[PDB]
Formats: sequence, structure tokens, C-alpha cells
Amino acid sequence: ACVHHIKRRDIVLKWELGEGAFGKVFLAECHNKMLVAVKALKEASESARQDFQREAELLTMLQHQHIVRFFGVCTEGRPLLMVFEYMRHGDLNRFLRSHGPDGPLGLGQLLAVASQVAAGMVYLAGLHFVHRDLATRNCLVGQGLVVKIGDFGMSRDIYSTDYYRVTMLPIRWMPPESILYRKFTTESDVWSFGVVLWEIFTYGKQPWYQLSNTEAIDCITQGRELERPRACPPEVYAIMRGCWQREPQQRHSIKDVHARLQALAQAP
Amino acid sequence: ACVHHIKRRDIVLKWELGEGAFGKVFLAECHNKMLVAVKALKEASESARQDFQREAELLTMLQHQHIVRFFGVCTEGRPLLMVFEYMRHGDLNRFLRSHGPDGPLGLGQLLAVASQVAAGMVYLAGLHFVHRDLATRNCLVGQGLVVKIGDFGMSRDIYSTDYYRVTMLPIRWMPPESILYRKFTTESDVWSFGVVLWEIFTYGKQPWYQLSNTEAIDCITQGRELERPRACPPEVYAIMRGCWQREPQQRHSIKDVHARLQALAQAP
Amino acid sequence: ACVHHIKRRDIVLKWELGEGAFGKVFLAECHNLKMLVAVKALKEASESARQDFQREAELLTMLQHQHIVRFFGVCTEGRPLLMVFEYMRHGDLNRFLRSHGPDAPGPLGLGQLLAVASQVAAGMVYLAGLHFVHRDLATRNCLVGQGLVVKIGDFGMSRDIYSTDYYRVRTMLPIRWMPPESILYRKFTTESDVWSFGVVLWEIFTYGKQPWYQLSNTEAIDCITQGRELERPRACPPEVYAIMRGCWQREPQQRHSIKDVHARLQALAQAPPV
Amino acid sequence: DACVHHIKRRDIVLKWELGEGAFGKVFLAECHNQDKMLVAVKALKEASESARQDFQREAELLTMLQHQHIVRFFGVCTEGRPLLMVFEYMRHGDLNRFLRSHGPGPLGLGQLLAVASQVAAGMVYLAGLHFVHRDLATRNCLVGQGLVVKIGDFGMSRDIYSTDYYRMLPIRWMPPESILYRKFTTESDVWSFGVVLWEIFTYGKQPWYQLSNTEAIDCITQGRELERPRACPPEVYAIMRGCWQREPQQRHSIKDVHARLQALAQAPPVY
Amino acid sequence: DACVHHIKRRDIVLKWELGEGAFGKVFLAECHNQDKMLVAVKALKEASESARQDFQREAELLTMLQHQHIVRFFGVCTEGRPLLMVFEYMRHGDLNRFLRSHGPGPLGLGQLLAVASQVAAGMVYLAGLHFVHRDLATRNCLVGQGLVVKIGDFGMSRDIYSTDYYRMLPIRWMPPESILYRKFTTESDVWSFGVVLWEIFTYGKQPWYQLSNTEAIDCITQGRELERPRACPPEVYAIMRGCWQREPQQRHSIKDVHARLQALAQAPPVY
Amino acid sequence: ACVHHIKRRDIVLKWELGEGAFGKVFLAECHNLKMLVAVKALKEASESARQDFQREAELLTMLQHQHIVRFFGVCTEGRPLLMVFEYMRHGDLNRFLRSHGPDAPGPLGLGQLLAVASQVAAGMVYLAGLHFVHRDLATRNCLVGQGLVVKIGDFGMSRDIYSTDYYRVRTMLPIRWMPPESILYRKFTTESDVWSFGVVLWEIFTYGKQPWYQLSNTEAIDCITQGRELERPRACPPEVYAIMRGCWQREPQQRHSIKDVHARLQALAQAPPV
Ligand SMILES: O=C(Nc1ccc(N2CCOCC2)cc1N1CCOCC1)c1cccc(Oc2ccccc2)c1
Ligand SMILES: O=C(Nc1ccc(N2CCOCC2)cc1N1CCOCC1)c1cccc(Oc2ccccc2)c1
Ligand SMILES: O=C(Nc1ccc(N2CCOCC2)cc1N1CCOCC1)c1cccc(Oc2ccccc2)c1
Ligand SMILES: O=C(Nc1ccc(N2CCOCC2)cc1N1CCOCC1)c1cccc(Oc2ccccc2)c1
Ligand SMILES: O=C(Nc1ccc(N2CCOCC2)cc1N1CCOCC1)c1cccc(Oc2ccccc2)c1
Ligand SMILES: O=C(Nc1ccc(N2CCOCC2)cc1N1CCOCC1)c1cccc(Oc2ccccc2)c1
Ligand SMILES: [Zn+2]
Ligand SMILES: [Zn+2]
Ligand SMILES: [Zn+2]
Ligand SMILES: [Zn+2]
Ligand SMILES: [Zn+2]
Ligand SMILES: [Zn+2]
Repeated sequence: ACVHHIKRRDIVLKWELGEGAFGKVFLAECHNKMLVAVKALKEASESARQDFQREAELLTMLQHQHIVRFFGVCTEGRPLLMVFEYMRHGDLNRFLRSHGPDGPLGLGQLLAVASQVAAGMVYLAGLHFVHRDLATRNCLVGQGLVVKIGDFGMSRDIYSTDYYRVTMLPIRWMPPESILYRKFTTESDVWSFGVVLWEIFTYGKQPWYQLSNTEAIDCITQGRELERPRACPPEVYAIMRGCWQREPQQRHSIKDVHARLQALAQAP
Repeated sequence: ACVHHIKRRDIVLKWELGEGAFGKVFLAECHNKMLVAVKALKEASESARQDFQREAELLTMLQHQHIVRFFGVCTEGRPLLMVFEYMRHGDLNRFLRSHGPDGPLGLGQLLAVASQVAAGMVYLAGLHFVHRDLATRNCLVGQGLVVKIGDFGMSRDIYSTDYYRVTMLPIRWMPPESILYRKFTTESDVWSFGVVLWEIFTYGKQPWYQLSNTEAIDCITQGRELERPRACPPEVYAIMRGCWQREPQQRHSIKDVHARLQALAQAP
Repeated sequence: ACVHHIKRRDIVLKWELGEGAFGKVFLAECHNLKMLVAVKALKEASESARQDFQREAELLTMLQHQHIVRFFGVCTEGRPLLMVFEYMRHGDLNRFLRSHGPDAPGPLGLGQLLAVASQVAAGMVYLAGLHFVHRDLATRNCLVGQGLVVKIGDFGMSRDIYSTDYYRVRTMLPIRWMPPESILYRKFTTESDVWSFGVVLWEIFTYGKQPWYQLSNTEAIDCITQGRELERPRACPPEVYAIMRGCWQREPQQRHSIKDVHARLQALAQAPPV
Repeated sequence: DACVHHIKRRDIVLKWELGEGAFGKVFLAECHNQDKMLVAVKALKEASESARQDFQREAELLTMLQHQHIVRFFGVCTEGRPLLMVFEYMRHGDLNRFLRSHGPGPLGLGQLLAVASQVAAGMVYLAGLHFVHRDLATRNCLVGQGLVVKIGDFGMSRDIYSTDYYRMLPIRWMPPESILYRKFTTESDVWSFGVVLWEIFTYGKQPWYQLSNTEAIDCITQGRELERPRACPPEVYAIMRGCWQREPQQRHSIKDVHARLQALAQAPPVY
Repeated sequence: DACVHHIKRRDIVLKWELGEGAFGKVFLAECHNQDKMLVAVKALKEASESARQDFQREAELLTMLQHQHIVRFFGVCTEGRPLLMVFEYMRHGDLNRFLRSHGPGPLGLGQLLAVASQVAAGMVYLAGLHFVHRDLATRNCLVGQGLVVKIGDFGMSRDIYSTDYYRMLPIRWMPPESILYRKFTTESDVWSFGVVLWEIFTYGKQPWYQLSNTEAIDCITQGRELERPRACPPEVYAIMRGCWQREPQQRHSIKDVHARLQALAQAPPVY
Repeated sequence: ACVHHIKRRDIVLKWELGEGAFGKVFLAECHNLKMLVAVKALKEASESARQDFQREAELLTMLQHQHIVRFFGVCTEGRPLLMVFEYMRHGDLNRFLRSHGPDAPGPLGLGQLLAVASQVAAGMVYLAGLHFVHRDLATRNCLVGQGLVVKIGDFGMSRDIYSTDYYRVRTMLPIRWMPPESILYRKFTTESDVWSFGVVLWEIFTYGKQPWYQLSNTEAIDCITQGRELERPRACPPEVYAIMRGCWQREPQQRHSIKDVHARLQALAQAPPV
């Protein structure tokens, strides 16, 4: 079997970690004994099943120190199962909110986070693979402050106001061309990584929380940047400015963002 | 047969009136002897055939003095045929360009045009039917300066620069919410009718012709209106301002636009 | 041929009268059968929905009454599916009671309020006689025409338009109009519909207020299941209120028959006023 | 479908029927492949297509569940008729029939708490998984050797324990919001666990036994709680009353309830 | 498919074969339902599924065409084998075989212009419809009573008039852009009409008859025009040279060409 | 089993090497068979495309040569379809000739230019011997690895990436690389490919310029069909140019055999320089 198939029998559900409109996710033990995360899709129309096959067909091939690991799939009945490594501390947005002045985190730790996500994004960009909804909700955090990108899931249900109706679009993380022209690239993803870099250094506020979805857009579009955070070096806020270039071409490569971050994270 | 079926044999092609990527349109004579327009779709995948059935199923029911008349359809082989009344003077955008200082038209005639399109739009709005691409290219002109709305056709091919890639969207005719939020209503159609009213009173210039598709958007969005035309009364340019309200709710009803226009067109 | 089929081409839409997740409804012209009608058009149209739609035409093509909205035919020849009905110019009785109440002419007479209730009761006697059970009787679901002719305007898309009248479970149930056995047990009978009629009679005499409008759906239930009966409206004579009570007995067996309800409302209708 | 665990029919020997219903029979049987051992076999002879899909659905789910206090499921066979589901055999049967047997020798407070704790444990697992049981009662629990108690999820209880429903919903096990608004949550289950607790400490009485199905509903909704059993310490009645808050939100977690019950079980109070 | 016009096989009587090919035979036949009249019947016995769809395609198209100077098409039958297409019978056959017959009694200048005009008229209709013929020659035109000439669109010319192709493209009827860039437009047709004109005024010579298929191509592309026929007035040679501009865009419309030819036909020049 | 199948799970993508309407191409890791490869992935994948893709695997699974890019297997187990090949680190010979020409190290030696031409000719002898006809020989369609190993890197998505090298008809044909009979008649043979090779030899000796780069596609045709032969490059000794002429004879029969072309290029390769 070309894609990796895990047998249902080799899985034991332990508890629920998260819920959506299509999916649930559980902690479970896998035999052949280790813990894992299981995306159970119970809303299983053939359109949705095929989508789920296509998704597994892709993830089977991806592999990076900062892409949440995919162990495999079982379309042997219902619900449809996708199996990943368990990330013990969850999604980064809830993690930042935990571990912030509501002690906080060492500026080296905030830099290691940023760094570790940038790595993951360096992998996707060399693949010319566009993510289209990067955010701290869509990254995961494991033992030993390991961070990785936990692709999508059902974040649109969970973190509801972050998106907006039309489709549900993460407008607070999107550059203007993605908004206006609807173009999604590598360059729009960098932009979103600038917004991520903000999230990390605000210990996980919603971008423009003060503002609502329809006025949020008039801000992003009218070219107003986001404020430098208290916890934020101007060096770092330079990196953000370098992500936010109005013009996609004049924005930095995620490769260079990744180098500056990894340089700072060692030697702040 | 519930939809009106015309027999191929009862049609004789005379010449080609227009061309696209999906369709052609011909002048032909219909027996049971009169002239007509025939949309011949030769690109006939089942997805496209079904779409074409759905379209005929709808038009069979619509009927208005300012909606180009639909005589019927034949899916009896290939190419798929839709039959309409022949409009002798074509699309209004080419018509305005003909009959303008490149004599021109009596301000009563420019008002009769505007008026006659507004009627057509009054019919669609009471049906809560949203057109989504109104323009002078998408209206037609017959003997005795009769104007009607000639729904779509293949205008995206013919009048190419009027749209923009993503889908092809008539950005120069769209309000900001249609642009930004992607919402299309009755209220966005009125807005587009304001732009139409402009086209008529510029004898058919492209909105923001000076400007290109990506800067055109920064204009519409930043709330800059279009200049009052030379040939244009301020009364009329009041009607346009009343279509262009940033806020869809504060825009006029097409019913009221239609009354003011019909009032002026009698008594300028 | 068995069910009557209208041709699409014999239809000209004029405009929209009403809107729903499942259906829209237009005023149209109908050629042959020129005369006006209302067309229910369903652009939903799976096959489960396409079947239900044929099933309903198969039923409605056999019903006929002075006070059941008249059904002319159906066309399943493509999309959207079409069901053609008589046009009732003044629409749904709820919006009509609200239009024409203390909120000239002025508010309906008592005699007109009675004439309205008699005509609904009339429609409902026909259904009970077929041992047919409506399950959602309400003024929103009766229609009103020229010179105050009133008829039962069946389903449509009531759960979308008058959304706060229903409560969730994923069934949406007209809790405010339902007796205890229909809430608790989900037993819907002719006797549950008589209950609902009582609630309609209240709507009528309050120019179309939501029953227990001051209560949420959950405390609305509490009040109903506990026994609490709605207040006599300011407009409601005590003969009429007795009717409502008649319909609101807790034991289904003990409730009045729509046939009796209907003769008393007709009697009162004809009787001179105070 | 090597994925769910398949048992071969040939590796079963039916010994005798334990129980009977409208959709199932259950038999004690011997399973080859531990060369031999006893199991209980759910056999469905109804067996439409609609009913065979639900049976392969239920088994696909049960395959993944595992807990000291959820009836162990060994596997399934849909190679022909009847459809088989194989579970561990629990020697003493349903906890209701066990409680009537072992009550006025009667069971020690320590034992009744073990029983309550063991059920509660099973309910912690289901709540963990945000999985609603909807029909938790002593009759839907089974009892093994060494007073092991587990939850016995599917079967034909509505046929056997007929009067405990009304037409069919276990109204005596149900809170006002389940009865009135048809709402089932981990909160409505806790309510039912409250009643289960009552059942244990009454050695298996039907709640409101003295009232009919209609007037039962009336007391539930009107606010009226069940009476403190003779056998029930006031600490344990606190636990019952915690589960019986009218406001779902104000009702204890199963996780606390289980933690108290497990503590008391190992270190009971005087009474 | 009441839509295209169907002829019943029973209402046909085959009289004799006129012609023969790899995909067709054509017969003269009598059509009942004008109780009786002659027609030509294209009969295809090849008749794959691929080839039956193209035949119902071609007929669906021909049904809609109508012109004084396009071979009239009466209808079709795909009720079995062979597949039938029915056309008006044109008594004198292809205009090439007619031109060789009627040349050195020879035809009047007035008549040759009528011929050129009548073909041109047919080509105006196709250009009107933005419809490219791709293989316009005297052999693909037919001639009726009273020197009526029309275009005889489909058939088996490549089989009969074999040498006029190369392996198969009518390179002697084709402009440099058709040969070199495989481009067919109403412009490349006009080019071919130019050659057709040559053919008329040479009483049916093959263009470059004296050259082989390879070296023909070489003269076409190198720029070299065909010679003014003896029978061809300089006004008419102007028309030929107009159609032979190397630049498609600089080549006359068929509509002008037709207008001149029709004028000259009614009012010829001296020669 | 017949054709070799690689498992998807035995693939880790590392990054993208190239892109097209039909295909992308990644550098990957391949486990078992750890070693590097190039994976052709087609996300197009109708069935006409899915079949062509199986047909090509069925052919490529039988070819094997020192100078035909090595084919490891294919997986049709889902989307996207996968074809696994040896990784050639320095990519397509055209981009490589342009990299490493007058536009240190410095521009390739004559000996290296000859070593490159010999290796292509070598690959092309194998195809002619199978009487297989490439139809699009060009430096864009040969691949270059570690220490100047060169191989024929078949199709891919050449018509998208090197789009101006082709001309329309809706077929896209490498007009600049085609002899008269292939332009005019569309006759593609071993003899047409030898022609193309001559054009490759010119590309090689011009560090990868487009033939007739100063002419449009239509006047490029004129010049070819008229007889006009490309200029001797500044880098090209007259022995080598004689080779090109050898390949550019107008009569296919009169042209040299790739086998001869290949022995002369190998001879020159070994010969000491001036
Ligand atoms: O390991 C995963 N996720 C996880 C692990 C642990 C936890 N809790 C541990 C205890 O304290 C609270 C957090 C929560 C999550 N989730 C649930 C899914 O929503 C993203 C947060 C995981 C692994 C692979 C895929 C996966 O699916 C996703 C990924 C991102 C966003 C949504 C779903 C989740
Ligand atoms: O009557 C129709 N259209 C027409 C009539 C006449 C003419 N010419 C007459 C001679 O001087 C030039 C103009 C041109 C058109 N067209 C072609 C299609 O593009 C819209 C202009 C007609 C009728 C029904 C449907 C229809 O399809 C449309 C409608 C709008 C836009 C595009 C196609 C066209
Ligand atoms: O004729 C019908 N109905 C009508 C007539 C008129 C009007 N407006 C008149 C102007 O002031 C506002 C109301 C509204 C309706 N509707 C809309 C759909 O909601 C039922 C009321 C009609 C006739 C037969 C069937 C039918 O479908 C229904 C009926 C009731 C409820 C839902 C659908 C509607
Ligand atoms: O082992 C099982 N159950 C059992 C064991 C033993 C006995 N007897 C022991 C000796 O004195 C007489 C009773 C009775 C049962 N039943 C039969 C079905 O009614 C549930 C009690 C068993 C194991 C797994 C699943 C299963 O299916 C159920 C579970 C609950 C309710 C109904 C069926 C039964
Ligand atoms: O009536 C038709 N054609 C005809 C009439 C008569 C004659 N003879 C008349 C007496 O001296 C001998 C020749 C020959 C033809 N053919 C046969 C097929 O080769 C095209 C000339 C005719 C009518 C309609 C369609 C049709 O099919 C074609 C048309 C052009 C070329 C080939 C077939 C033929
Ligand atoms: O290994 C292969 N190819 C490669 C290796 C490396 C590189 N880059 C290295 C860094 O500097 C830029 C070039 C590029 C390619 N490509 C991309 C696809 O276009 C063929 C060149 C390869 C191996 C086998 C088959 C294959 O598919 C082809 C080959 C040629 C043309 C099209 C597809 C590619
Ligand atoms: Zn499986
Ligand atoms: Zn037809
Ligand atoms: Zn119909
Ligand atoms: Zn089996
Ligand atoms: Zn026939
Ligand atoms: Zn595979």
C-alpha cells in the first residue's frame, strides 16, 4: 500500500483534543506502544472522502523537522482517520496566551518559536507550496518547546472570528493582493508570517482586535502596518516591516527571515 | 415540451454577429419567416450542456419590454442553440461609440437609453435576481432606439480588458464590497447602473481608461467617484452620486432611479 | 399527465413575494390554464428533495376546498422545480393581522376577526375529515386575499421567514403552537391541531402576536407543559376565549372537535355584536 | 477490513443463549484463539443492508475504544448470517439483576462504592471523548468475577427492561432538559449517573417505582428529587444531589464525582 | 431529432451510382415526397461509431445552411445502414469535369464570369459565417441545368482527383501561410478562390500541371504567381492577383471580388 | 509488478526543481530502492493524461543507456501521478550552456564542448537503433550532472518553460530544430532527429543560443525551408561545422547517420586540440 495505512484495531482513543464541523481530533495510543493525534472525519460524503485521500496522498510525501509528522491514514470504514505525532502543548495561539503576562517567555524562547515556524515555512516555499492560512492557531507546540506547522484542521470553526463570510478568509493575516486581487503565493505567506511574528510578540492577540472584520480590511488595504509590540525589539519589528512590503516582490524571502531569526535566537 | 424547442431545420444561418471562447452568435431566419439571433455553443461538455439547459430553463420564464426576448432552445445535437429576437444595432457600448462626437445623440435620446436600461434592471430587482456584470456591452439596441439587457453572452472574450484575472471580474463596474468582501446584490447592481449611466453620457468610454486594472481598484476602493461628463447634467450626475453611495443601504432603489430618469426623458 | 403539469414556457415571473433556504416564491402570469398565480420554485433539488416535492404534488392534486389554497400544477421538467398555486394578494395572515391591527381603515372589526377564524376552522375541518394532520397550523401558514378570503397556505419556507416561532432538537418544531403530548411525546394528531387552532384563535384576537412573546423558547415550554394557558386578549369576548379553552384541554380526548369549534365560530360570526 | 478485528465463525462454539431481543440474541460461546476461552456473542439475524451497515459502523467505533470499565470488544464477523459481535463474557450479567440478588447477603458500603466508582470511571472515559451514552442505567452495566463492573453499551435493554421506558426513552434516567428540550449532553449523562447511584444504593429499585411513566415525568420536571436511600451516607447523597442540579452547567463533572467515589470506595465514611 | 430533416429509406429508390470513394458512394435516386423528383444520395458504409457521430454532426450543421450557391441538403437517415445524406441532384457534376468538356464549343467570357461569380457568391456566405472551407477547387463545385454552379461541400475528392493533393493537402490551391504555418482563414480561402478563377479561365487545367507536387510548393512559397490565361481579360487577372497577395491582410475580401465578378458577369469587358 | 512501482511513502519531497501546465518536478529522497531522485508529478490527471502517463512508464521501463536519464519507477496509486528518475544535479543542458559560457571557472573548453556533444549523440544512437524517433531533441531536453555527465532528459514540460522555441498550428512544434520535411510534410524520422542533432551541436558551440534568435518563428521557417544554414559559431572549428552540414543535408537519405556523427565527435573529443 503506497500511502501508510494504520489499522483501526492498532488505535485506542484516550480523549478528545479538539472539534469542528467536519472533524474531531483525539489523543490515542498507537500499537507497533506510542501516543499520537487522530483526525476523525465523520462527515464522510464521497467528495469529502476523495478530498481526504488526496490530502493523505500529499502529506505522505512531506517530511520536515517543523512540519507536524504524518504517520498515515485509514479509509477502512468510518470515521476516516488521519494519524499524526501528538503535540502535547497544542496550538501555539493558546500556548502563547498561556505563557504570557496573563512567568512569561524569555526573548530567546519567543525567537526560537518564530525561528522554528520560519523553518517550516522555508520547507513549503522551496516546494513552491502555498499554505494560504498561516497563524499561531495553525502551528503546534510539543515537549522541549518544539514548534511545527499543524497544517489546517478545523480552525475555521474553533477560532471563528479570525475569518469572514463571502468562503471564510483569514483577512487579518492576508496582504492586500490576496484581499483585493485574491492572489495567494509564497510572498503572501511571508506577509502572513510577519503577522505570526506579531502574534508571538503580543503573546497571541488577534491582529487589529480593537477593529472588526470590515474595518480591519480598510486598514490592511490603506497600508497601515501593525504597531511594534512592547515585548518587541525594533530589529525584529524590522523583520515584520520587511514581510509587510505592499509590493510582494520587495518582501523578503522566508529563507532570509529564517537566517536573521536563527542568528538572533542564538545571540540576542 | 416545457421549455420552448426550436427545430434546427426551421433555422437558416445568414451571417456571424459575434464570437467568444465557448460560443458564437449568428443572424438567422426562423420559419414559423422572421430574423433572430442564435447563440451557438460548440464547446459542449456535459457540465456545459447542463449549465445551458439550466440557463434556458430560467430565461423561458423571464419576459420584459427591456429584457432581450428568448424564443427558445435546441439541445438536439450540436452545436447547442439558444434563439433570441434580433437586435439590429448590436451592443450599446459599440452603439454609443458609433453615435457620439467620434451627429451625436439628443440628451432626450441619452435619457431614453438610461431609462430603458433602468426599466430592465427594475424587472430583475423585483425578482431579487442579481445580474453581477451590467455594462453597455451587455445591453443591446434595436430599430426605433429600443434598448434592452442582452444578459451576458461571451463579453469576457470580446471586451477583454474590462475584466481582470484571479475568474474574470468587471472591476471597473463593481462597488467596493463586491470587490473587497465579494458580496453581489441588487445594491451592487444599482452601483453598476451608475457606471452604465456614466458610459452612456461619455458615449461609451471605459471607466478610468486613463488607469490600469490594479490602480483602478485602489481608486474605486479609496472612494474616488468618476468625473461628471461634459454631455452630463448635474441633475443626472446626482443620480450617479446616488448610485455610488459607499454604503449599499444608502444607495437609491433602481425603482426611483427609473422614475427620475423617465421623468427627465419626457421633460428635460 | 396524472398530476397536472404546467409548462415552464406558460410562466412569466413578475416578481418575488417570499424567500427561503429551500424555496423562493414569485408572483407570475400563467398563460392558458392569462391569469395571476404564485409559483413555489425550489432551487435546492437533491433527489430526496426532488422526491419529497413530487410526493407533495401527488397529495395536493387530490385536495380541494373553499379554504385550502388552490393548487394548479407542478413542473419537474428541469430546475428549478415549480409548483403553481392561486395568487392570494395580501399574503400570510400573520403579517396581515400585524398590518391591520392597532399598530383609517383602522383595526379589523370583531366580525372580521370572527370571519377570519371561521374560514381557518373551515379549512381545518376538511383536513380532520381526511384524518390529515397539519402539524404546523399558524397565521404565518394561512394566506389572505381580496375581500378577506382566508385559506390554509400549507408549508412553504416558514422555518426561515418566522424563525423565532420554532426551537431546535436537528428538527425545528413550532413549540409555541404545540400541546404537551406534541412537545413531550411528539404525538401529532387531529387533537394536537385543534390545540394549535386555539393558539391561532389567540393570534387572530391579538392582531398576530407570538404566543408567550415575553418568554424564551425554553421557558415558553415550561409554561405550556406546566398547564399555564395564554391570557384572554383585550379584543377577545369571553364566548371566544371559551373556544380557546375548549381547544386547550390537557387530555386530547376531552378537547373540542374542530367541527364543533367551526360551528360555534360561524354562529358567533353571524350573531349581531354586543 | 483487516483493520477492525475479525473473528472467524468456525473459531466460535455456541454454548447457550444468555439473552434475546427484537434485533439481537446474545449467547455464551467458546473462542479458539489461550487455546480456548469464553466470550459473549451478539448475533443479529434481522440483517437488512441498513442494519448491516450500522453493525459494521458500531464495530468500527468499538474497535477503537478500550477501558478497564467499558465491556471489552474482541471483534466482528460480517462473513454471512447471523452478523456476529464478540465481547468478553461477564459472568454475573447486568448490574441491575446483580443488585437485586445481592440485597435484602446484602453488599458492604465499601462494595456499593466500588460499584459506583467503577461505573463513574467508564463514564469519565466517554466524557473524555465527548461521547454521550444517552441510556446509562444499572441494566446497561455488566458484572464479572471479583465484582468487576463495566458499561455494556449495546444490546436489547428496551425489550428485557420494558417498563423503564415510555414510547422509547428512559424518562426515569433523564433530566428535565432531555425530557423537555430533547437535549443529551455529558451533562444529561451525569444526571443519569446520579440516578444510577440511587439504583446501586437501593439494591436495584426502579426510580419512582411507586409512580406511573406519565406522573414520573411530572415530578422530574416539577423539581422533585429522589429520596436518600437507607443504605446511602449523607456524603453519597451530596454526590447524587450534585448530579441533580436542574442547571446542566451547575451539575458536577463526572471527573470530580468519580474522584470522590473512588476516594470513598478506598476509605468509606461511617454510617 | 425531428429537428434535423429526416428522409425515410423507403421513400428512396437508387437509380445508379454517380461516384465512389473510401468513406462514401454517391447515387442518383428518386425521392417520393412533387410526388417524385431526383436527388443525389451520399451513402457511408464505413460506419464506425466515431464516423456515425461525425455524419450526424455534419448533417446537424448542413441543416442550418441555405444559399443559392451552396448545394441544397434535403436531410439524413441514421435509421440503419448505410447512413444516408440526401442533396439536390446537379446534372453536370463537378465544375472541373464540366470545364474540360466545355473548352477547346468553348464557353463565352460572359459564362465563365457567371461561373466565377456563382462560386464567389457561395464563398461570400461561408466568409459571412466565419466558416473556412480549406479545400475550395472546381472539383468541389457542382453544375446544374441552366449553368447553375454551387459549392458541393463534402464527398471523396481526394480519392477521385488524386494527384491534386500530396500526403493529403491541396497544395496547388493553398497559400504560403497554409503550406508553411498550417494556417487556414477566410484569407487562405480567398487565395484558393484566386486559383479557382485560374481554373475556370483555363477550362480546368491543374495549377502548375507542368511541375511535380514537391517543386509546386517551391514556386508557391518563392513568390511566383500563375500565368494570365489566354481566355482571361486583364481586369480578371487583376482579381486573381488581388487574391494572391502574399500578405493575407493585403488580399481582397471575397465580398469585393464577388461584387466585381458579378458586375463584369452582367457587363463584361472586351477581349 | 511488471513496470516498477515506487511507493509514495518511500518519497520525501525536498523542493521544486521545475514547473509546467501538466507537471511539476521535485528533488526528493527515495528510501530503499536513502538516495536522491527527481520526481515528475502530474496534478493534471484526466484519464487520457493518466493513460498517456502509464504508456510512457511502460516504454521507459525497458529503455536503458549510459546517456538516457535513468528511470526508477512510477506510482499511479492516487494523485498526483509520480514518475521517479535519477537526479541530474546541474539540470537542463541549455540553462547549463548559458550559465557556463562567455556570459573562473570561465567558459567550457572545446574538449568539454565535444565531450558534451559526444554524450548526446551517444544517447541518440541508442534511440535510432530501436528505430525510436525523439521529435524534440534540444539542449533544454538533455540533463547535466556532477562532473559533466550528459543524458537525454526526454519530454517533461518543455513547451511551457522554453515557450518561444515552439510555434502554434493546436499543436506546438520546435520549428527552429526541424528540417523542411518535418515542417512542410510533418514527416518525423531518424533522419529528422539527425537534423535536430546538428541544431543541438550548434546550440552547444554557441553556449545555448536559440537558433535564428534574431528572426521570429515565421521568418525562422522561411530561412529553414529556403535552405539557409545557421552561421559557424565563433567557438566552432571547421571539422565540427562539417558535422552540422553533414546533419543539415536537404535530402534525408543524403544526411549522415547518428552512428557516424557519433564516431567523429568521439574521435575529435580524444584528438589533442589545435
Ligand atoms: O497534537 C495535535 N493537537 C493538540 C495537542 C494537544 C492539545 N492540548 C493538550 C492539553 O492542553 C491543551 C492542548 C491540543 C491540540 N489541538 C487540538 C486540535 O486543534 C489544535 C490544537 C495535533 C496533531 C496533528 C494534527 C492536529 O490537527 C490540527 C492541527 C492544527 C490545528 C487544528 C487541528 C492536531
Ligand atoms: O441581437 C443580438 N446581437 C447583435 C445584433 C447585431 C449586431 N450588429 C449588427 C450590425 O452592426 C454591428 C452590430 C451585433 C450583435 N452582437 C453580437 C453578440 O454580442 C453582442 C453584440 C443578440 C441577441 C441576443 C443575444 C445575444 O447575445 C449577446 C448579448 C450581449 C452581449 C453578447 C452576446 C445577442
Ligand atoms: O400568494 C402567496 N403568497 C404571498 C402573496 C403576497 C405576498 N406579499 C404581498 C405584499 O405584501 C407582502 C406580502 C406574500 C406572499 N407570501 C410570500 C411567501 O410566504 C407566504 C406569503 C402564496 C400562495 C400559495 C402558496 C404560497 O407559498 C407559501 C405560503 C405560505 C407560507 C410559505 C409559502 C404562497
Ligand atoms: O456477558 C454478557 N452478558 C450476560 C452475561 C451473563 C448473563 N447471565 C449470567 C447468569 O445469570 C443469568 C444472566 C446475562 C448477560 N446478559 C444477557 C443480555 O442482556 C444483558 C445481560 C454480555 C457481554 C457483552 C455484551 C453484551 O450485550 C449486552 C450488554 C448489555 C445489555 C444487553 C446486551 C452482553
Ligand atoms: O449531384 C451530385 N453529383 C454528381 C452529379 C452528376 C454526376 N455525373 C453527371 C453525368 O456525367 C457524369 C457525372 C457526377 C456527380 N458527382 C459524383 C461524386 O463526385 C462529385 C460529382 C452531388 C450532389 C450533392 C452532393 C454530392 O457529393 C459530392 C460533392 C462534391 C464532390 C464529391 C461528392 C454530389
Ligand atoms: O533532475 C532533473 N532536473 C533538474 C535538476 C536540477 C535543476 N536545477 C538545479 C539548480 O539550478 C537550476 C536547475 C533543474 C532540473 N530541471 C527542472 C525541470 O526541467 C528539467 C530540468 C530531472 C531528471 C529527470 C527528469 C526530469 O524531467 C524533465 C527533464 C527535462 C525537461 C523537463 C522535465 C528532470
Ligand atoms: Zn484500514
Ligand atoms: Zn431540437
Ligand atoms: Zn414541465
Ligand atoms: Zn468472517
Ligand atoms: Zn431513418
Ligand atoms: Zn503506488
